[PDB]
Amino acid sequence: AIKTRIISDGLKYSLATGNWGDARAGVSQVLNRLTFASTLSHLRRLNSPIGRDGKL
Amino acid sequence: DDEEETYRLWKIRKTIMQLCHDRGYLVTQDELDQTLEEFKAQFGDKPSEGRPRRTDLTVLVAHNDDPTDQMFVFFPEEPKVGIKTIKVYCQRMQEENITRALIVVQQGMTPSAKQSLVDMAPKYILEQFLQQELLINITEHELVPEHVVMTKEEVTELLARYKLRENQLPRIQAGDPVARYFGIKRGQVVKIIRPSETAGRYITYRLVQ
Amino acid sequence: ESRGFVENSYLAGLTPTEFFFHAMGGREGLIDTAVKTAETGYIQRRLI
DNA sequence: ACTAGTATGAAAGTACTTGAGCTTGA
DNA sequence: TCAAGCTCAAGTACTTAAGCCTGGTCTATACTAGT
Repeated sequence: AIKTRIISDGLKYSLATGNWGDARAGVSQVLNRLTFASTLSHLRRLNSPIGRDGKL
Repeated sequence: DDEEETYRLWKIRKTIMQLCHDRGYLVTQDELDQTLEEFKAQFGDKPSEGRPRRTDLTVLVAHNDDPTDQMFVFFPEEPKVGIKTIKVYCQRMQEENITRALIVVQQGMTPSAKQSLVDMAPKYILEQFLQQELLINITEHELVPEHVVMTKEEVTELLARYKLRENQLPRIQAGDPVARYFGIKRGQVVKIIRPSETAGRYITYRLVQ
Repeated sequence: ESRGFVENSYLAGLTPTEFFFHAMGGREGLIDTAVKTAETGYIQRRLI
């Protein structure tokens, strides 16, 4: 009755792809490992949900 | 108000005199620029149900050559003109032998009468103008350059010199307020002299479409 | 000093409130530079 | 069972169409 | 006085939003015969 792919493959898809759903994208980004400063700055990053290319 | 009305009627009279003179008519020189006080003396200083009422100052002018054609200008009493009002003017025109005329409407025309004006255009031509169009001679404005209607011989000379057709000239609307001022019909090239800051003078041409 | 006037120079350096107000003015400049580009390029495309 | 194949908030502006109101004609 | 026609205004729907370039990661799931 309990199939395990619907609860594990969904988490794996939403973290591996970043398409946050089956909605928005870019939630889980690949970690930036050029510099330890870049690694720290990628783990402390906030994203405004406002979309891009706005003239305001 | 009554002084405001005689001022407004005098400015419409002045602009119609300048319109007839720029269109190429017999306009008497003192009539072409009279004083407001001269208008008040000649007509009576009370447009509010008095002596300078409408239909007293219907200006009849003839042409500077070929003095047969005339456009004896109309001033309706009512604000909103209609067909049963313009057919009285049609009766006054068919009493005559002359086909051009100008009516000066106060408010807007009923659009059935707008269609009616086009409904006798090969027979006899009627132009209409609102009061706000004739409180300012727009050819005196500094943005408006010198428009001159060209004769058909000059159009043939133009197209034969530049080896181009009437399809190729830059064009102008028929409902253009300067085109309405000169009363030009479709297909009638208008030379336009304007000062240019890079050559001095530039004469462009506007065929009417 | 409360409303954003910076009385220090870049040789002396800014106090933290003046640093933050200066960062606000700079963010306004970068927003102008980043938003200008697409609209100016589209005006150029329409004109050509 | 079970397995693989099968099937489905924080755009802006312009133009066109529809509805309502006003005027004219019968 | 009523009906029809024409014009104007309002509401709704459709089309576009920089130029080039370099990297990466990841790509269905549910089911039903068909053994």
